[PDB]
Amino acid sequence: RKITQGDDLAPGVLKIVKVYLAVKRRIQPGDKMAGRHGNKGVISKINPIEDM
Amino acid sequence: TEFLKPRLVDIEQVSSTHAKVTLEPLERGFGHTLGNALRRILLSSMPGCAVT
Amino acid sequence: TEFLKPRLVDIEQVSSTHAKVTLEPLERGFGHTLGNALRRILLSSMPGCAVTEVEIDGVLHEYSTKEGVQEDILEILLNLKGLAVRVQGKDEVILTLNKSGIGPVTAADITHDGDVEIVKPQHVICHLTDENASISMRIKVQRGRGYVPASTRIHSEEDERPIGRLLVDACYSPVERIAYNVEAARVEQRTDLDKLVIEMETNGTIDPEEAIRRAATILAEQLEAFVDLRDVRQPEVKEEKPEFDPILLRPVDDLELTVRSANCLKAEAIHYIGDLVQRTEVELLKTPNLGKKSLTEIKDVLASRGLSLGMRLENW
Repeated sequence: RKITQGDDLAPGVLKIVKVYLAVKRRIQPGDKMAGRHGNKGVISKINPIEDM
Repeated sequence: TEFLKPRLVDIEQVSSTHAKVTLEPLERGFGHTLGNALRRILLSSMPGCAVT
Repeated sequence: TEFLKPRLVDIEQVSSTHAKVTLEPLERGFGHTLGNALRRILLSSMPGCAVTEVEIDGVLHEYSTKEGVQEDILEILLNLKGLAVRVQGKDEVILTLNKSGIGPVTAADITHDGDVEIVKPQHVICHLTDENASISMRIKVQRGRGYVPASTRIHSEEDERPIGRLLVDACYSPVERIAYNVEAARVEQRTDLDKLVIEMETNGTIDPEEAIRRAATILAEQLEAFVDLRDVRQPEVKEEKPEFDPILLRPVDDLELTVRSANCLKAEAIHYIGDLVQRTEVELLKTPNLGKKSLTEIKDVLASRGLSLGMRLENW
């Protein structure tokens, strides 16, 4: 009964509802990268292993 | 299977020195493998003849 | 025509899941780049083995737990799904976990006296707590193909799977890890060419000295691709419908035919005999329950009208 607990939601609200999302924000271009020594910048293409 | 015996169907010449040269169909993006692995073959051990 | 297709070369087995074939001599640089091609195939698209579907003795969803275990089910199943094996008849086996009584729950509590080699007879799932407690399931397993997680179809994947019929991470691909290394050529004729070295390590489904061609085929069968130059394609074939005279403007009702035919030709949606007059007989074998007898009724019930099958027309 911290789950089955209720709380007032002020005069104007009988009930409230929620959902949470595990958003798998994958590796992609336009996203940002860096290293420890102050190099900071955008991922500007993904290259085949030989395109390198 | 989708290695569908993918013959060089679409070549498009430009005049006795240059064509488009294309290879199809390919495995959900596999031109990324062939266009960098096989393109290195095309720069390794090739025919023709010249002054020495 | 001056192909080379080399063979025979090397052996260095280490432990069932890793062996170390190597390649020399190589022409002037070949070993420096080629090991990056299989780095796609031996991850994405491979056949091998995985679990496909599961049904459980009191657990409708893996996002939960069962009142008698000592470990909890989502982060158990994350480890169970790696159980991948080998199969020796047709591709599939619906295995079973048969477990009851105190102690660990393992690959040694599973059905294994048939066409199957459970190469993981040391995998462990969880515990049980009393001499009459249980955990049991059906387990569909195939050799299959690909790196498929339990959501991949992404719609029609709401699908009506009877509540407890778990779809599973069918990651059939027996490798993700593959890489290579290089030397100078060392065959005692030479010190003057290059040499490839392999560091494949596996899902335990096979060893690197056990089998290979399908795992190199999206690089070997990528060669006919440049020669023998005949290819492949499909058409468009229909017209936009419909006008007088009402010889074609009729449902199957007008034909005087049998009831199972009238159920499966209803599923095949042929609600105007104006197109049953021109659909190919082989093209009626395109929905099940429509077999050798119903496919044979068509051949005179159309003619009985004073009509025929096989009557394409330039305007409908």
